[PDB]
Amino acid sequence: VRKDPITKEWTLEGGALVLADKGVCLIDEFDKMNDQDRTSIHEAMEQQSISISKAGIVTTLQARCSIIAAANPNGGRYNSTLPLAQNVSLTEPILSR
Amino acid sequence: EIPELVPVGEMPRNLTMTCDRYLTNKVIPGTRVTIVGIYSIYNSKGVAIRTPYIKILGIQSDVETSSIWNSVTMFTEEEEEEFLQLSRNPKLYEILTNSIAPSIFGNEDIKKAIVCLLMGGSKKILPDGMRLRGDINVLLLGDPGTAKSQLLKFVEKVSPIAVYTSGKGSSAAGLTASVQRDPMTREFYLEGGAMVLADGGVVCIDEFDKMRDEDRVAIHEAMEQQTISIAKAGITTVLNSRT
Amino acid sequence: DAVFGDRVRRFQEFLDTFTSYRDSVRSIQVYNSNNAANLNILPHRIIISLDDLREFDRSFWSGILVEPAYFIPPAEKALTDLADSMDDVPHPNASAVSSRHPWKLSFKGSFGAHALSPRTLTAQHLNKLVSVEGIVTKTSLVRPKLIRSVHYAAKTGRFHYRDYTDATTTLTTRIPTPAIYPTEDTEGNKLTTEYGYSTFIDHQRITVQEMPEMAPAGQLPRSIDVILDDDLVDKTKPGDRVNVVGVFKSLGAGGMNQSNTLIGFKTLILGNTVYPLHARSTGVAARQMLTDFDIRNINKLSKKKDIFDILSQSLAPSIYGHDHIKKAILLMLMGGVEKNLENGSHLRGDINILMVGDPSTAKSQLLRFVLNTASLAIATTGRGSSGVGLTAAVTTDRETGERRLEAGAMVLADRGVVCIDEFDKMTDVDRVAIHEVMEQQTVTIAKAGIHTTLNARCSVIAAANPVFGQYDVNRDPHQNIALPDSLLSRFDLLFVVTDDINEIRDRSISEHVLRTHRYLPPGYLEGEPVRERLNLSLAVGEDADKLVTIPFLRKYVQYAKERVIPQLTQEAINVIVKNYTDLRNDDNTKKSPITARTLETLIRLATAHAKVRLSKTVNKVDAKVAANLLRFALLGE
Amino acid sequence: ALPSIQLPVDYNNLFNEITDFLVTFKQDTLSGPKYMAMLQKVANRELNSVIIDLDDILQYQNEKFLQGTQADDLVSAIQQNANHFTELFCRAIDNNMPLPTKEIDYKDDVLDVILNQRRLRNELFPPNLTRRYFLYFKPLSQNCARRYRKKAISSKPLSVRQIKGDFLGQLITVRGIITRVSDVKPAVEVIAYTCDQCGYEVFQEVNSRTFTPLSECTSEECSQNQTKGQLFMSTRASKFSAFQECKIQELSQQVPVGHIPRSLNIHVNGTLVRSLSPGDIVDVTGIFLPAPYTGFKALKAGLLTETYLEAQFVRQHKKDVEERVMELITSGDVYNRLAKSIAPEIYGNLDVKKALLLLLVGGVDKRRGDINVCLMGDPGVAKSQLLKAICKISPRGVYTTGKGSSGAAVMKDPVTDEMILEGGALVLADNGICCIDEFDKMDESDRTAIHEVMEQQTISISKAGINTTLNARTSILAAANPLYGRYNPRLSPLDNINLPAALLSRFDILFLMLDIPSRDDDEKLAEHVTYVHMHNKQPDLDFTPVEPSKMREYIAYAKTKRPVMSEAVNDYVVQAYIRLRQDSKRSFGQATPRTLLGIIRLSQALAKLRLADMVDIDDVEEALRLVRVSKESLYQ
DNA sequence: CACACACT
DNA sequence: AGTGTGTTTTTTTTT
Ligand SMILES: Nc1ncnc2c1ncn2[C@@H]1O[C@H](COP(=O)(O)OP(=O)(O)OP(O)(O)=S)[C@@H](O)[C@H]1O
Ligand SMILES: Nc1ncnc2c1ncn2[C@@H]1O[C@H](COP(=O)(O)OP(=O)(O)OP(O)(O)=S)[C@@H](O)[C@H]1O
Ligand SMILES: Nc1ncnc2c1ncn2[C@@H]1O[C@H](COP(=O)(O)OP(=O)(O)O)[C@@H](O)[C@H]1O
Ligand SMILES: [Mg+2]
Ligand SMILES: [Mg+2]
Ligand SMILES: [Mg+2]
Ligand SMILES: [Zn+2]
Repeated sequence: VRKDPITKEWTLEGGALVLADKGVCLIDEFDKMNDQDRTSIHEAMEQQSISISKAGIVTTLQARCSIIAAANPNGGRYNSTLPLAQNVSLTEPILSR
Repeated sequence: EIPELVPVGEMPRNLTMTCDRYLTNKVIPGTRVTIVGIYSIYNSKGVAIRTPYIKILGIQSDVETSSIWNSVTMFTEEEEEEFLQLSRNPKLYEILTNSIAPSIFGNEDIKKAIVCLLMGGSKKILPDGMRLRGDINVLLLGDPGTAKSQLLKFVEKVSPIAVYTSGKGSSAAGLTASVQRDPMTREFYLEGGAMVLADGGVVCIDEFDKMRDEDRVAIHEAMEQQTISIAKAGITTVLNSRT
Repeated sequence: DAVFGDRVRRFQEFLDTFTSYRDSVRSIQVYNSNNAANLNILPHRIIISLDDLREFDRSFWSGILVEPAYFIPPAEKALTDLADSMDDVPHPNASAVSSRHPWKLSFKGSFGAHALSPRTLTAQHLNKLVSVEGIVTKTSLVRPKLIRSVHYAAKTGRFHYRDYTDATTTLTTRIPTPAIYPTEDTEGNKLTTEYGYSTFIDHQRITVQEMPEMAPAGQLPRSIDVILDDDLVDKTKPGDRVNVVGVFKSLGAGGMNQSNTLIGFKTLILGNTVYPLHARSTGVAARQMLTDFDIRNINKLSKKKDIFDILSQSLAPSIYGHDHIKKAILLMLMGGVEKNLENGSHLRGDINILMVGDPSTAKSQLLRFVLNTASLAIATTGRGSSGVGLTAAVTTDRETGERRLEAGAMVLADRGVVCIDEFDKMTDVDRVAIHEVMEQQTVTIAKAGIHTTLNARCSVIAAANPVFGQYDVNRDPHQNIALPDSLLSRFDLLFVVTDDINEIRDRSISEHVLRTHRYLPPGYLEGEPVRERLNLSLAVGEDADKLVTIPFLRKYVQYAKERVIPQLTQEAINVIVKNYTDLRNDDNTKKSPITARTLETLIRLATAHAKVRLSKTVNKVDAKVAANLLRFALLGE
Repeated sequence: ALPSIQLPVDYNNLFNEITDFLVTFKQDTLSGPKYMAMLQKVANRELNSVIIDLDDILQYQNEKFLQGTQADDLVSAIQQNANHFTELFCRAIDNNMPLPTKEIDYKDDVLDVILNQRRLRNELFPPNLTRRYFLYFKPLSQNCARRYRKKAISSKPLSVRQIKGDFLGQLITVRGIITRVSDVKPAVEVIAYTCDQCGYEVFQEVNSRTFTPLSECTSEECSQNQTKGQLFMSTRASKFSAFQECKIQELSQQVPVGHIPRSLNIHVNGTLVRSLSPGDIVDVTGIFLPAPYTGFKALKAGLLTETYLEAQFVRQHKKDVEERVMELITSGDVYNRLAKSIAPEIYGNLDVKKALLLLLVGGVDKRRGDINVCLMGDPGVAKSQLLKAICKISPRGVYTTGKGSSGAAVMKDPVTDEMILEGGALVLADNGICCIDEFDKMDESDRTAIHEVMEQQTISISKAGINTTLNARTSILAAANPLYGRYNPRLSPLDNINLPAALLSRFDILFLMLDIPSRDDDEKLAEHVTYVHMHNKQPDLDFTPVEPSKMREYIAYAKTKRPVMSEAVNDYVVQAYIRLRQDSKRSFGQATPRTLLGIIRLSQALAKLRLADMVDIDDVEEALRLVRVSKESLYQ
């Protein structure tokens, strides 16, 4: 949501995952990006829709998008003897979903 | 514009309307209506362009949901009679239990607890200044991928007196009720948060653990008091939270 | 004016019908005269209920409702002429005689048909007098309105009075005029404007909002403005439940000037009379009534020593146990004397208690019980309020146009008992702010451009949870609560609530809850849904006007604050100092070195204990009881 | 066209009675007539204003009652409406009080030159231009047998709350402190008109403060033959007056319970303009004057009559031989006496009480006499009640708060649409008193700003970039308390406290108070409080108090003769500083040259306080005894 | 609403 | 002489 000084009210700003909706979603550098953002993505993908209630905007947007996350192994090299969760610097719930 | 229409990539356009004394206040915001009114144009105060709006000749509910139930029995004596018959037959309790959460494959006592919570605990007002707290809030802990969020969404769909939300989706400040600056008044007005809407309704919210804890502390007090007491920004408004 | 004169005659017939009114006016006039000889002159405000005069004339009583703008003007004209023909003391204040003192008409009781609510107010009932009770968030400052202009050229010997009632006070909608004061008058006459003899009415734009609980879910309170002009000025503070009797009037030509043309109409409630009722559950506007019967009551028990314990039991009857806690909150409720000194140092008589308790220890309800028991009762939680907002908001207001002072709780706090919950969660800036401002009981408010200092003396109860879920004795109390001793020492009492559980006491609590639960609320059908209705209170205005009952107890204790003012007595003084001997240097490490604060605390506690006894001075019994309770609290027993 | 009601004002008789009073009022009647003395004051223009005294009118009414004349009840009428009476006085001083008729040296003929051209080339000269003054009103009685000796009935000043719309006509008196004072602005009362071809000088006087240009000519020859006569602005002939409007805040106790204090504008001219400062609490007297609006404000918001409320009389609240104080303090021995009598309620820290007395005067240095008192003390025992005591007794005494968000030099140039300078919180602090509250916990940026200001005695507002340096040497008092409320004697004398060491070392002197349960002094302080109860005066002792006005004279003579320090003192202090440094090597705080400078400042301040420079040695052991007591208190 | 300008 | 036209920084709230 973007505050719009010209119109003088808070206005919706295009969520890139809404842009993902109806089409394929490319995801890159995800293993290095912010964890709270990761949880937000979890929430959004769980329902295939994004629900936002802030700044007086209580809208909810459908997010129908086939997503593909790109990740690098811990140190860039996966160790087959190592468990995947140990080879993964990210959360367990995300790999589950 | 027609949330089902979902114009891809188009921000939903909105038009202004007017209602007459026997049309006004029929329906609330956030509710879909099938309208029949003349297309209307007036000058806002850009050449030869004027404000588009509608003067309504008839109002019909697209959501089709009845208005605020003023205890007038549209179900009438008949439907409530079979309702009591279902209450008369104890087996119907397990019927409601099983019916909730389709395809869940069991968890029947869980569904019983859900039905009881949705059913609403009775708020008793003592002759003393005290008052027995009626509603309760159920806590959902467990392993992921176990239809928990799915069940929450289903339950909220069952009972729209409250609104399904998520922790991150809900603004951290003023979860119960956010304070916002009005465009035409520099004073930060009280905007109704989720538990304002959830007040009078059984509410399901997602990602409690993922939510920041500090404001969730402000939630337990509000549910405990069954109200929402705010003295922030020099504004001492207190709003009920029956959720 | 034939109908106007007829209504004047009918109102005169009314005055004839009900002598008491002319008698009240007579008492008003004599009150005016004697006080004039001596202040506090009540206005020419006359109060006649709707249920009054309804009997002898159905038609007049109806037409007051149907066309108030045509009924009250002649009625008040007749009121005025009757008064001036009946006051019979015209000579004094001849200067104000020419300025004229309008006689004002008020009402009592509920219209019901007209008086429903702000939200229920619709245009379908407009230009008809109604009444609504509501909370007022916005109050506009007073500005006199010069309706009768006094202006005169010395040569003329005329003293022209050009009287202008343009929009607000007028009911006939007289044409707008600017009151230029032409310096030629009529015959080229300078026409000096004589200050004084000119009417000025301090205008108020006061907007009133409906109840949050009466408002349905998801509906913002409905707000409407009211006008007060040197007749009803300033009884009420913003944010107070108040009943106003007003007519639904429209102005601004509805905005239909020339074209946009779909803009709304400008309407407003002009209120002749107002009944402020801000007491919870529609009480007595936090103004406990008094009778000599009630006065002589209680007192005989106050002689008995057990009365204090009886009052303690009466508090929180829904809670089981905590008798010492109930005694402490009783001592809280009674207000100590604010000792004053001929300097900036003024001793505080306020009572401040901090309590720490496990969750669900009823202390929240306790704070709630203190709230519904106290008159002012400023309460919130640590996350409930913004510290700056509650203390003071120095932001500007757009309508005012310049920087404004907005104390959410502070200004509401002073001169009343106040509460705070979960102060551990409270913003630390607010905590340091409350620190030493509750010690000095005054806030400088020198922040930003405004530097005016406003006093904040009040009694505060603190209920913060431990840092751990429950107080652990192994952990230090200051390990159990992270709140620093800064101003934590400045709590006249300290309390620790631990939800430890014993079979006897557990059974006691369980049985208490069992009694409270199965008990059907007073009356009602056993199988009846909860009503919590509006009570349809017809009585409005002057119409509204061993165990012990609670509101009766509150009235008694308020009467006590009004009357009982004990002074520290010498034998009590000796008891206090004898305690303090070891109290300050107690060998037992009870923590929180008591220092000089606790001496004043116990002084206040003994003073309020004497107030329980209703004694005009303190007694050593009060001192020793206060010391015993203080050591009880400090030992944690 | 306008209805007219008849009133028994009898204004012309009021005027003639006024004339009779002015003729008949003597200094002997006050005790030749006083008002022809005022006339000869006008004649030589000794003053710039002549101000009517109501007290004189009171005596006149008394005399008329002795004469048995009703005297029109002049006092009541003038109270009800004096602005018309003010115009009557102006007419009288113009009409019935004569022309000055006294030879004057110079400096007034310049207007009389403008006055002299009026007769040549030929009301024509405005009465205000004819004689120049500022006629104000000063009350006749207060808290006396007058007004039937009953409560109020005018006279008695009231706060803004007690002011009502009915009070607009009548003169009023008000209590409270003015919030702010506007700058002076010239007011063009009467404009002198100059035309090009005619040269005629016609005078019109504007009272709306909004001037409409005439653009025409009233000269006869400009009217004939249709030559365009435009009357131009001849300012030097026209009249001007400095104008000031001030908002006065009602007293906090005057404000009702839980009410927002209300301030109202007060407009002054002539004598009173430039003679007021916002910081003072003033009991001023003036007619009530509602303000006409500029225009169309009344159309949108109804009459909405506001006021400017010019005050005729001003009386600032309380804020006796000067040497007589010296006689008493010599008997009093104000050092000890002041230290104890200054805080009888505290009952303790007597060495600190002695130290604070020297902090008040501070001292002055040619090259700067700053005590830099730091009171780290004990939390929850003192330094708040102990604090702010000097604030009221000493002028410019400010109970500032280091934190608590109470307010720090927050300049507000953009206070109005236009950029006008506005002082911050710290600029209010000045040489008189600067009391910090909540010093231990406070903003670090504010900490640095205050540290720089005190080390420099300068203030930098920046913003527009200007260095408006209003601060000079100022006495500074620290409300810091040890962190956690319990200082560690074993370790960290400087580090146990939130204040940084550099900030700590910046202060010349630092002391530590500590509460101990060892002794029974709790009972002695209990005796003091149980004095304060049933003896609501003080804990009775031989404190021998110094009244703040007497304290003000003690401060005035506390800066005496600029005592030049003796070189024997110089050797003694250098040896003492060397010893302090050596012991510091042995502890936590090494001796600093600025510390020795502060010791010298203490010595000279005490010397000029009551004693003198001379050998000055003894004062140095006094100050260094204070210093070593402070060091021991830190060490304990 | 209603009063100074710029021609009407 | 027609007739037209203009005046009432802070503080939370995001984050
Ligand atoms: N017992 C079950 N019966 C039927 N479907 C199930 C069951 N357990 C899990 N599921 C399915 O697994 C999905 C995962 O649940 P979600 O709706 O994503 O939310 P959730 O179970 O709360 O998961 P998290 O904890 O939020 S990752 C559900 O939507 C169901 O379709
Ligand atoms: N020695 C004392 N004599 C008289 N009153 C005292 C004394 N010590 C404390 N008091 C009382 O306690 C207060 C004095 O402490 P203050 O100076 O106001 O606070 P403080 O010691 O600065 O507290 P902080 O905030 O913990 S540093 C007043 O209310 C006094 O009545
Ligand atoms: N001794 C008691 N007697 C009766 N009810 C109690 C008692 N202690 C706790 N409760 C109940 O606990 C519930 C929560 O109390 P609350 O005020 O929220 O606790 P806290 O003291 O932690 O603030 C209430 O329903 C209250 O009645
Ligand atoms: Mg989930
Ligand atoms: Mg609680
Ligand atoms: Mg202090
Ligand atoms: Zn000329």
